Amino acid sequence: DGPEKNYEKTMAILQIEAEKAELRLKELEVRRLMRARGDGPWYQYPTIDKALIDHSPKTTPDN
Amino acid sequence: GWVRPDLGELSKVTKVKTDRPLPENPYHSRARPEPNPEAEGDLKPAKHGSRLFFWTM
Repeated sequence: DGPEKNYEKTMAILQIEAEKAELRLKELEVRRLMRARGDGPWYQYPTIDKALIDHSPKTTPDN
Repeated sequence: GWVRPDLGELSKVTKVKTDRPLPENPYHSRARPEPNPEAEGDLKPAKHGSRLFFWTM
């Protein structure tokens, strides 16, 4: 085929490879922030579910 | 005039018409922490796939 096709195909290849490199670096950064701060969907470690608390009147009033 | 309560009457849960206001924060609770933001939006396929090393899907 003509040189144009290899040229354009190289361009498309390079575009998606560069976007993948950028996405990989951004993923690493998002991972670091999420693991350090715990305000993202990731690294959500379990805490006790508050629906397990019984709020019924106890035998003594101060509880 | 004092009639003696029957079996079970003294164990009833009754109601009292009090004038005292209902306590607002009997537990003296702190403000609860703000929750992590929820997930919104529709799922789109992974951009260029897994992007694991040399894999293209």
